[PDB]
Amino acid sequence: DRPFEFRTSVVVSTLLGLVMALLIHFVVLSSGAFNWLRA
Amino acid sequence: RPFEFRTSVVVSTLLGLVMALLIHFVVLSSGAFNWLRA
Amino acid sequence: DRPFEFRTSVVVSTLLGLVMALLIHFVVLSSGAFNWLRA
Amino acid sequence: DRPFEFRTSVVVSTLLGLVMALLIHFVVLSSGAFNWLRA
Amino acid sequence: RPFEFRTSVVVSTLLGLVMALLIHFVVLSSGAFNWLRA
Amino acid sequence: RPFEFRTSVVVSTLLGLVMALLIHFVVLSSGAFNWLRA
Amino acid sequence: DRPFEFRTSVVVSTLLGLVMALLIHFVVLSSGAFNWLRA
Amino acid sequence: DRPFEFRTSVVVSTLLGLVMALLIHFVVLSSGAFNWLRA
Amino acid sequence: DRPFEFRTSVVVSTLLGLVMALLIHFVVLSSGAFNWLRA
Amino acid sequence: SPWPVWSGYALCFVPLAAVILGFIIAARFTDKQATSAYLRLDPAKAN
Amino acid sequence: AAAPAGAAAA
Amino acid sequence: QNDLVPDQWKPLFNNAEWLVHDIVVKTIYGGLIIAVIAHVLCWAWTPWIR
Amino acid sequence: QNDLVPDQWKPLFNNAEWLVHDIVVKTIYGGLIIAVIAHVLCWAWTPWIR
Amino acid sequence: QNDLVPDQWKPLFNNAEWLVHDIVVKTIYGGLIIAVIAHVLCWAWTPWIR
Amino acid sequence: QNDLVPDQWKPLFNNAEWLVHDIVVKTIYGGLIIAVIAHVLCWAWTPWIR
Amino acid sequence: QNDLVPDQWKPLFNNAEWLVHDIVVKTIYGGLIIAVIAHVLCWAWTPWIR
Amino acid sequence: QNDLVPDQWKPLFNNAEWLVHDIVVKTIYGGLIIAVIAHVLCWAWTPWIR
Amino acid sequence: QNDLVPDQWKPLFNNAEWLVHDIVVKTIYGGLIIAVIAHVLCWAWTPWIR
Amino acid sequence: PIDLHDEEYRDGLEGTIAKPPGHVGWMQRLLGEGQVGPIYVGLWGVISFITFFASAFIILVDYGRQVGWNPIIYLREFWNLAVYPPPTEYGLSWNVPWDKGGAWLAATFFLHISVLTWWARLYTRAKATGVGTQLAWGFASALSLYFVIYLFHPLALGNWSAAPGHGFRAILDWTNYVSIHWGNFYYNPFHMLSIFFLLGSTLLLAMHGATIVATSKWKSEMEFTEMMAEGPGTQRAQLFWRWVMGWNANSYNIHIWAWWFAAFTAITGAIGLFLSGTLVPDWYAWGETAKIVAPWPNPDWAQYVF
Amino acid sequence: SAEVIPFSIIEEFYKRPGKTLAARFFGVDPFDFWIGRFYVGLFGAISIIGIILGVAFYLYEGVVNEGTLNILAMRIEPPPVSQGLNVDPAQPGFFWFLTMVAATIAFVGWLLRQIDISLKLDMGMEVPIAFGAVVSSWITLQWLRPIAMGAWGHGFPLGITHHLDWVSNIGYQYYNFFYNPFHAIGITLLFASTLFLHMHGSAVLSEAKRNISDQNIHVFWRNILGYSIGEIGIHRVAFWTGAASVLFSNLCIFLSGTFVKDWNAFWGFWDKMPIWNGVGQGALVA
Amino acid sequence: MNWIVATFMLMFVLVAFLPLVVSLAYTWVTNP
Ligand code: BCL
Ligand code: BCL
Ligand code: BCL
Ligand code: BCL
Ligand code: BCL
Ligand code: BCL
Ligand code: BCL
Ligand code: BCL
Ligand SMILES: CCCCCCCCO[C@@H]1[C@@H](O)[C@H](O)[C@@H](CO)O[C@H]1O
Ligand SMILES: CCCCCCCCO[C@@H]1[C@@H](O)[C@H](O)[C@@H](CO)O[C@H]1O
Ligand SMILES: CCCCCCCCO[C@@H]1[C@@H](O)[C@H](O)[C@@H](CO)O[C@H]1O
Ligand SMILES: [Mn+2]
Repeated sequence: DRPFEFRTSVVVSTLLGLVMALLIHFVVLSSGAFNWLRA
Repeated sequence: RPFEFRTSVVVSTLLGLVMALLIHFVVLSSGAFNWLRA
Repeated sequence: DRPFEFRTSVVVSTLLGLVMALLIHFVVLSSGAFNWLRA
Repeated sequence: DRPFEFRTSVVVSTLLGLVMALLIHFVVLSSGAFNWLRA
Repeated sequence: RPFEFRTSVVVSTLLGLVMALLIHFVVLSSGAFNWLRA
Repeated sequence: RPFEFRTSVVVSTLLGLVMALLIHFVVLSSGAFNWLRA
Repeated sequence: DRPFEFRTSVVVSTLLGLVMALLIHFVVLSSGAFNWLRA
Repeated sequence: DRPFEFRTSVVVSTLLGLVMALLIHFVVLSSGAFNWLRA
Repeated sequence: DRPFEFRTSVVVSTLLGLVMALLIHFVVLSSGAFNWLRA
Repeated sequence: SPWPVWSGYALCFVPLAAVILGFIIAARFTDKQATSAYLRLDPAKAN
Repeated sequence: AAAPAGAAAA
Repeated sequence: QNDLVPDQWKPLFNNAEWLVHDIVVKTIYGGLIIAVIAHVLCWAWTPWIR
Repeated sequence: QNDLVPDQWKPLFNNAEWLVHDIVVKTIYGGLIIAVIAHVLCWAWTPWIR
Repeated sequence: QNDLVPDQWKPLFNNAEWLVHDIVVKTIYGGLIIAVIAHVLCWAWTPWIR
Repeated sequence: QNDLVPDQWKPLFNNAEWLVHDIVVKTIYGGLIIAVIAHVLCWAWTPWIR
Repeated sequence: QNDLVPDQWKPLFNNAEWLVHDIVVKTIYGGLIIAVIAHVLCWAWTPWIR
Repeated sequence: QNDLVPDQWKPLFNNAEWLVHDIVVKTIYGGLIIAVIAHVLCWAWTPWIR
Repeated sequence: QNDLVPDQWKPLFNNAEWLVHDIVVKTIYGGLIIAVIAHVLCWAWTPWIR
Repeated sequence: PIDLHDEEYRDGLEGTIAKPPGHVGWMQRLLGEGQVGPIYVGLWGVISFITFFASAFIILVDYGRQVGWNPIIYLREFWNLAVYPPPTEYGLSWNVPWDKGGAWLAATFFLHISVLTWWARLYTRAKATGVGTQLAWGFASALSLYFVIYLFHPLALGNWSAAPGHGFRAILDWTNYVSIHWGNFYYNPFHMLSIFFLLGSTLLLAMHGATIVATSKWKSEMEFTEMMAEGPGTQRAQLFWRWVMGWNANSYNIHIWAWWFAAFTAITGAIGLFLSGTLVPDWYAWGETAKIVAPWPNPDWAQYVF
Repeated sequence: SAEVIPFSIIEEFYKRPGKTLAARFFGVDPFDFWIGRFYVGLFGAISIIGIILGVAFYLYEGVVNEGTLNILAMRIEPPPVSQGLNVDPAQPGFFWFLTMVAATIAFVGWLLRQIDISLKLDMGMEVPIAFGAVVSSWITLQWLRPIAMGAWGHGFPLGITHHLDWVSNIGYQYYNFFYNPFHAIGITLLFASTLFLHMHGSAVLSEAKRNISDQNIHVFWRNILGYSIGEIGIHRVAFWTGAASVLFSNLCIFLSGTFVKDWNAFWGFWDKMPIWNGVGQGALVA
Repeated sequence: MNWIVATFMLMFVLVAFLPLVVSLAYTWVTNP
């Protein structure tokens, strides 16, 4: 009956958040604007 | 259960996300703004 | 009833933690920032 | 009834421990830090 | 029974044979020992 | 009866034959013994 | 009923003997250690 | 009732004649023996 | 009950003869041994 | 000579003719078998 | 008697 | 169940779908406002038409 | 079933789903606070807009 | 069945699930403490932010 | 069945599973002791952090 | 059936199987003798162990 | 069926499994003795740690 | 069909299985001696350890 | 006299494992069946398993030796590692070093044994139930090309390096190299026949699947009971293809078409590959003498240059 | 229940007038009749016009304009790429264009005709979908890719042996084509399709004229692989795999002249990821 | 390269995938 199950929304939001966190971390690391793990 | 509303909202969300990612990468790789520079 | 099962959440958390630990260890080893395992 | 079966936990723990032992032994062997099996 | 003795025996025998073969191959390929040299 | 004798016989015979063939191949490739040389 | 079958053992023995004969002939004759069919 | 139908004969004859006419026209035009369609 | 049918024999003989005749004619034509259809 | 070599006939044109003729014959026999009279459910009752 | 597979069963 | 949903769109929406649709439109309006503010700030930083 | 769920959200959330939703929203609030602090500290370290 | 589970979480957890959850919680707390100590020691060794 | 199991862990173990569990924990304790000794010996041989 | 088979081997063999077994063992013995002769002849030709 | 098995291990073994288990443990002990001897000989030949 | 098997191995062997087992143990004992002789001869030929 | 329950729920070497069976839900929804297991293990299924894993063990240990026993480089370089046959300086000789061709020889021998015993397993399990032995001969037609690729073509050419390496990228490399060596493979006529039969097989598979799914309201996919008396779905499929093409087939001989179209592919491929090096060393030159190559005197090469 | 029917009753029962697309748009189908065994309609006349014109244009371009009676030595070629997307009756490639256009009409007409027949027998739309996959293959090769590239000279020549020279030259211009991921997916799906076809044919033939039940084949397929798929799922998998094989190959050839120029360089990123770059020494770097 | 025509052609190539996806979704929905 419901348009959306709560389980699907939770799963999709968690997966999207994890993927976005990884993508932003890799883009910022590759840019070279910050020192981070040099040497 | 009708399939129109859920399909419409899913395709709208996917379009919005893809468009935002594409525009952000296009602006980043152009160098017009300072943003993330060495 | 219950949207999620406890077993599924436990399995997902364990797998995610293991993968994350391996990934971070590999990145740090390949970066060359720390002495660690050197000839 | 029961969330986890004991047999599956035993099997998973055994396989994971074996895999980690092999991985760490090969990493340390190929790193070249320790003398071990040389020439 | 939750545990079958036959399965444990078979798994142990296979795992021991595989490990012995692997160790022999690594040790011979190492070149540390004077074993089967032309 | 948990253990069958026929399974033991078949598995042990096959493993012995496989190991004999593998050792013969390895020793022939090594070149340490004269054997089938020129 | 019978734990062991004679027909199966006969078939297996014949196949094994044929395979071994072919393999040994090929291995021995391609080594170049014997003077067989030389122009 | 009868081994052959009149309609099938008419159809086959018409198809064959049309195909043959087109093919002969193309071949005779390609041969170059006649001053038929030249700039 | 007859082992073979006469129709099968006739069809096989006719097909085999036709294929053989065409092959021999075209093999002899391109050999250059006989004058035949020589420009 | 404007003619192909003998292996041109043996390897190219004979297999081509054989494929075309075999397809025609197999199709003819398939259609002859499929459009004959045998056990079927009655279309009037079954529908 | 006549059947789809070409077999004529009784 | 067709309650609190106007009769015009009853052959399309339930009440749960009505609530989800309301949430969606509110989210859209908030996002539009924030996007307008972001574009104004970026223009004040560096204009892209000259 | 629909006991702890408020009357407005009865057609959407079950009894267990309400508790799960509460946990999720509290987690999101905590994550937002931590993200704000992290962004402020990173701007103090090295500004990314010049 | 649901005897030792507190009445707040009864629609979600069972007795066996409650026990396994307690084990998991304690393991996570111990791991967090050890990870904090490891990070402090690694920074004292060589800082990764300069 | 659930006779040798203590009252706390009745909803999770049998007698057979309890015996196998005891064997597993003894093995893990012995392995941990051996591993600690091995790590100390390898550090005394050549330290791996410099 | 089970008439010419010795009493020791009744639960394994039959009449036809016993006859085929005798044929097989005689063939194996003949082949082994021929193989020994062939190996001696080949060694006389060219020794393969040097 | 469980007469030879000691009272402690009745819920896990039969007579047949008990006999097979005894065979296995004796084989493992013999193999361990041989392995210790082989390692001592190999170290006397060439040590693998330098 | 258990009259040739010793009373200790009744829960594991049959008459036919006992006969085949006797064949197998004799074959293994025969093969071991030949293997030992072959290894001694090959060492006398060219040792593989230096 | 076949007891299917006994054939599926027996113990011993001549018996099944993976009992009690399992159930996958998404396979039940998408495919219509969800039960997994039990699976028969016998004598011919234990000889295939052990020999396959012997060959796989040899290949993977040699991969590790090439990488240097480094797991990270092993993961990085996994899809472009390979075990190659001995080079051309050796002939068909087995006196080759282990890292220059011995491992390939051992692993290939074990793979040969495994595929043969798998054929035997298919044959014997077909006879154990009440069905015919048609999958076994289809596998034999498939194995003809396999044995030409790995055994017979190197034998007739005189070297083991004419055979593929064992790797993910090495099979594509073998395809490229073998086409380049012997002229151009596009002008191989049995290559043309093989492509004819492969594309026809894909055409026919798509057609049959679509037409059976389309008429499934009347249970046309129960092809066992349709071969005894045809109902409305089969009649509709017949009328569809008669009104489209002008001729149709049965619920029986369509699967005959399927079997033979799939079988001819491997046989024509085996013949073409075997002829490729031994009788015709150059396929473009042969096609030029056979009048099947177009002249092309003034190409427009601006298409092919950046 | 079942008796002997002579197949004339079968065909006469199922013939009805007017349930096609043209009957739903215009209210009547102008060509709603049968010729022989074939059903003619709208899209059956259009298709036949396209077929006849395409054959005639192909043969005129081959026999005339090239002067060859050898059918395997013809090069029915598009205009040069210097002409752009322009059509000119006074230039060499013109007839190629005509042929191409005619074929498109024929192919598209065929597709629509199938839909009509599917509507006459109250069936699903699976055959039009499976055929539209390969019609889209033709459209991608001959329409979309040349328009994106910018010239009609990027389409394939239509000779029997010469359209393979185009395949060879295009494949070696974007070397290595085996390294194209969509190409690999397409080849995998082709091989799987042929394997599935052989398996289904063998399975149905092995149980045909026998006094057994319908459960023997399930026991057989479960003793060998551990899983039996069913009767609706074998045919569904056939349909889906056959369509996907060419659907994935459309991308491989479209992305060659556009967005990519070299499939060996495409993989240059793989060894540069932070997880494993900078871990080996010697020829084991990168 | 125009890059605007190429994107529309790419969208057509992608929309060629739609009927098979609808077939899979129909099969999933109609078989609960
Ligand atoms: C150098 C070459 C010459 C030339 C030399 C010739 C010669 C020589 C001949 C023609 C003939 C023809 N030429 Mg001219 N022709 C030239 C150039 C042209 C050009 C042009 C634009 O350049 C055109 C349009 C034509 C047109 C024609 C046709 C009117 C005619 C072919 C009849 C036909 O198709 O039979 C096929 C028609 C059918 C309907 C097929 C059926 C025929 C079969 C064989 C018999 C079955 C009949 C059937 C059962 C009857 C049932 C009734 C039907 C259903 C109606 N020619 C040039 C100038 N041409 C032929 C002719 O005069 O025929 C009367 C002929 O012999
Ligand atoms: C110090 C040098 C590196 C660094 C190298 C690493 C490495 C290497 C690791 C981390 C890990 C972590 N780092 Mg760090 N990290 C760095 C800088 C950062 C920065 C930053 C802003 O700079 C942040 C936010 C973090 C954040 C983090 C966390 C995400 C994480 C530790 C918490 C955790 O989840 O594990 C805590 C663990 C638990 C809560 C679960 C408990 C696990 C238990 C202990 C089981 C262990 C298995 C055991 C060995 C088996 C024996 C069992 C017996 C046989 C019975 N790191 C710098 C750049 N970081 C770890 C990680 O990702 O783990 C997931 C990790 O491995
Ligand atoms: C300033 C430099 C660039 C530029 C850079 C960008 C960048 C970068 C972006 C845009 C985006 C937009 N730009 Mg702009 N843009 C420029 C010039 C223009 C011009 C013009 C004529 O000059 C026009 C008409 C536009 C128009 C647009 C719109 C298409 C769009 C804003 C609508 C929107 O996103 O709200 C619609 C509202 C919603 C879709 C609601 C959804 C948002 C909610 C709030 C969710 C947010 C996700 C959030 C992070 C998740 C957190 C979850 C919690 C942790 C739980 N731009 C200049 C040239 N533009 C954005 C876009 O494409 O987004 C789709 C975008 O990312
Ligand atoms: C993974 C390997 C084995 C296993 C290995 C062990 C070992 C070893 C032990 C147990 C113990 C137990 N196991 Mg067990 N156990 C397994 C799987 C299970 C499963 C299951 C569902 O599969 C269940 C229900 C159990 C149940 C149990 C309980 C009967 C028993 C007590 C738990 C407890 O009170 O600790 C709850 C308390 C915690 C979880 C805290 C400990 C975690 C710490 C914090 C992690 C880091 C440790 C490090 C030294 C730091 C400590 C100090 C910190 C800084 C605070 N085990 C698997 C098969 N199990 C314990 C016992 O008493 O044996 C009878 C025990 O020592
Ligand atoms: C490959 C393993 C073999 C096996 C090989 C052996 C061997 C060898 C022995 C047994 C023994 C036993 N086996 Mg057993 N056994 C197997 C599988 C089983 C299974 C099963 C469910 O599969 C069961 C129920 C059993 C049951 C048993 C018990 C009847 C018996 C007592 C165990 C024990 O001492 O508990 C308590 C558990 C321990 C005390 C383990 C502690 C040992 C140490 C700590 C392990 C770590 C080693 C570490 C590196 C060095 C330690 C030094 C430290 C400083 C302490 N075995 C498999 C097939 N088994 C023992 C016996 O006496 O048989 C009559 C015995 O010696
Ligand atoms: C001498 C040169 C080579 C050598 C070349 C060969 C070749 C070549 C062969 C052997 C074979 C054998 N060699 Mg040698 N062998 C060498 C060195 C050795 C050494 C060593 C330590 O040096 C050992 C232990 C062996 C041992 C062996 C045995 C494994 C085997 C003995 C045959 C047998 O079992 O007959 C058992 C009895 C039979 C097989 C009965 C046969 C039944 C009939 C006769 C089949 C024949 C077909 C028929 C006549 C065809 C006619 C058709 C008509 C219709 C009738 N060889 C040297 C290096 N060796 C053979 C083998 O592997 O066969 C299994 C084999 O072909
Ligand atoms: C393996 C190939 C053939 C086969 C070939 C032979 C041959 C040849 C013979 C038999 C013989 C027998 N076979 Mg048979 N047999 C086969 C299949 C079967 C099957 C079955 C159901 O599969 C069964 C039940 C049998 C049963 C039998 C018995 C009737 C009989 C065993 C006598 C005995 O007590 O041996 C127990 C004794 C031993 C096992 C001796 C051990 C051999 C030695 C010690 C090991 C090898 C070393 C080498 C030969 C040199 C020894 C020197 C050492 C340094 C000491 N065979 C297969 C198909 N079989 C024998 C017979 O009929 O003679 C009267 C016999 O000669
Ligand atoms: C540059 C590349 C060359 C080219 C070089 C070659 C070469 C070289 C060959 C082909 C061959 C073929 N080519 Mg080509 N080919 C070219 C371009 C094409 C084009 C195209 C559109 O351009 C197409 C459609 C094809 C198509 C084909 C196939 C028709 C044919 C092989 C099909 C086959 O049966 O494989 C199926 C494979 C098998 C049946 C054997 C392997 C599998 C067997 C059954 C054993 C597997 C069991 C396994 C070990 C078990 C382990 C699995 C476990 C489950 C884990 N080629 C161009 C010209 N091509 C082959 C051929 O047949 O030549 C005539 C061949 O040798
Ligand atoms: C679909 C491709 C494989 C992924 C499998 C796991 C995805 C979720 O799979 C679920 C199944 O777990 C559930 O049983 C059925 C309905 O019975 O619905 C599916 O969506
Ligand atoms: C080809 C892959 C086969 C194995 C798929 C592994 C994930 C299957 O996951 C299924 C779920 O989809 C299903 O809902 C439940 C309940 O029956 O059972 C699981 O095994
Ligand atoms: C039984 C299977 C066929 C056996 C055929 C053996 C072919 C042997 O062919 C070998 C070559 O492979 C070898 O390189 C040279 C060495 O000079 O000598 C030849 O006789
Ligand atoms: Mn079918």
